[PDB]
Amino acid sequence: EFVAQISPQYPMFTVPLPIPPVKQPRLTVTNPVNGQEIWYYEVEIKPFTHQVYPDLGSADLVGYDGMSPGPTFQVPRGVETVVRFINNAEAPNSVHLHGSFSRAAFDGWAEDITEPGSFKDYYYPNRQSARTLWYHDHAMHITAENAYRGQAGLYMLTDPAEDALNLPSGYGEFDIPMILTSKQYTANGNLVTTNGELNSFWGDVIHVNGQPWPFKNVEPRKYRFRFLDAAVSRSFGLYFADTDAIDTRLPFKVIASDSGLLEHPADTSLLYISMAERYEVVFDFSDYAGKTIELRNLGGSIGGIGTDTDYDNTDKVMRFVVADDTTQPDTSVVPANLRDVPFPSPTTNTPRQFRFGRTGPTWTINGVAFADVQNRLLANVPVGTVERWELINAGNGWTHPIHIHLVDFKVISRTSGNNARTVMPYESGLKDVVWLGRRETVVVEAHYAPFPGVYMFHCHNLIHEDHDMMAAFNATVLPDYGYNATVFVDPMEELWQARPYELGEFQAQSGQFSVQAVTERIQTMAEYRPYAAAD
Ligand SMILES: *[C@@H]1O[C@H](CO)[C@@H](O[C@@H]2O[C@H](CO)[C@@H](O[C@H]3O[C@H](CO)[C@@H](O)[C@H](O)[C@@H]3O)[C@H](O)[C@H]2NC(C)=O)[C@H](O)[C@H]1NC(C)=O
Ligand SMILES: *[C@@H]1O[C@H](CO)[C@@H](O)[C@H](O)[C@H]1NC(C)=O
Ligand SMILES: [Cu+2]
Ligand SMILES: [Cu+2]
Ligand SMILES: [Cu+2]
Repeated sequence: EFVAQISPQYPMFTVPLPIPPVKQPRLTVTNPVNGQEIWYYEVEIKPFTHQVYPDLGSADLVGYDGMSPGPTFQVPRGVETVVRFINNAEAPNSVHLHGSFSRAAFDGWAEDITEPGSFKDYYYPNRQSARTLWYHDHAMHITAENAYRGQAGLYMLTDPAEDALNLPSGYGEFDIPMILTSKQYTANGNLVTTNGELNSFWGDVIHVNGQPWPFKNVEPRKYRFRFLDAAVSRSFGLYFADTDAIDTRLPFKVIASDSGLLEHPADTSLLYISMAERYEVVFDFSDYAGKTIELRNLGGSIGGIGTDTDYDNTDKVMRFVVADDTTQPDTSVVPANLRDVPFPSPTTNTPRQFRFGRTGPTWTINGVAFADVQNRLLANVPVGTVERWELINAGNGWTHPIHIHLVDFKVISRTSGNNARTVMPYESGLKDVVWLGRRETVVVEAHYAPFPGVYMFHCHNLIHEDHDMMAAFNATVLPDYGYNATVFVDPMEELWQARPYELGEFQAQSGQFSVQAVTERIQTMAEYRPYAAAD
């Protein structure tokens, strides 16, 4: 059962999968504290036109560096980065680096906005385990439309220790980004706006890396696929099938979740993935030489876990056309032992309860909306504490992928009121988003560490998030804690606020954008030592 497609008919599987280019830093600045190099980047948020339908008009987008997806960052563990996000668009922005324990003022607090004609310098630690992060807009009440129109990109945190694992490698070669979105188009090929949608924006056109229903030519060997659900509201149940046997699911392995590698690969033939979740998959095409393998999406609202509307072609994601032979021998492997996962110390303390539902017309957490400044701070947790949170969806009529900032967490338990599922094998490691499917209650366990500050948690269905399913917690310290905590706990701290710029000095790379000015600014930021407590 599915609904007729609304968007114009598209030429299925005729356009190759695009690969976002790697973003290169402009320069490096010596950290005056420790003498190590900090990589500095400039990203310009700007409108651009993109022809999605070959035979129609074009779509109006707004993206990081004028592309969508934004360019891919590739940063080694231990190297701090500063990214200057320059707003040259027409709406405010707030960048969230999802997956990073950034300080509160560098984390994308929804009120911490940059207006057009201003920029903000974000200072990132890059100390956590190798993982696929992503960076995307988070501006209050306009997050769905900003993300939908193109403000999302990948940020890979790498670790040379994992290179010894000899997994399939090479960005855009055998290590392939798979950014999933679900959108809708007008009869003339422009995007249909999410504005006015207060329930969920499902979309009827499935994209990978910004392209509707692409294909990729692949060799008959192993590939690493980095899946991200960057959709506004659509959740997926991904499986692979030979086009000659479209209903036989082909096995694959999940090797990583939001926060990094699993302890062991999880043998999988169906991957549930909801908004903002990342899973890394290895698929072996070697038994399918000369065949076409279709990446598909489970119907019936993700097999009854979700409520998503299904359309004529939302069961299709993309096609892999497998060559008869490899160019070079495949010498990659998937080891049985991937890593020691750094789970938090377990706690017996009663889980803190959070309920995700509606209060009248508004999506809420414990009956509160983010707009409610006096009531949105729902938890105080001393830094260093391990807490379990019980995340409750009592409803059959919505589902909610919940994101908690700052932390990595372990999924402890899931109970479905429909008896649909419990904890999945690929939820065995550490995560930062967890899907509350229909009538699901999930307990997660997290170390609220190592940095004090006020942070968000929310549903990552961006329609729900905007109206208004988002709250905050404060990871607290005592007054004698030190570490310059006083200037790093408040996300709106004036020191770190956006600053105005003139387009001339930006394009000329002078004034505030001269090497000297950038150097002085970054060296000043570095002296405050924001990430020292992790060292
Ligand atoms: C989130 O938790 C923060 C603690 O981790 C808390 O910051 C603390 O706020 C108190 C009260 O504003 C400050 O206490 C002192 O502040 C000035 C400075 O001397 C004094 O004049 C006051 O009389 C008071 O004694 C703490 O200094 C401050 N701690 C830090 C590390 O900044 C935040 O207020 C909490 N945020 C929210 C939104 O609740
Ligand atoms: C706090 O920041 C100031 C100003 O940048 C710096 O001089 C000082 O060393 C920092 N102290 C700590 C404990 O990080
Ligand atoms: Cu996110
Ligand atoms: Cu939700
Ligand atoms: Cu968030």
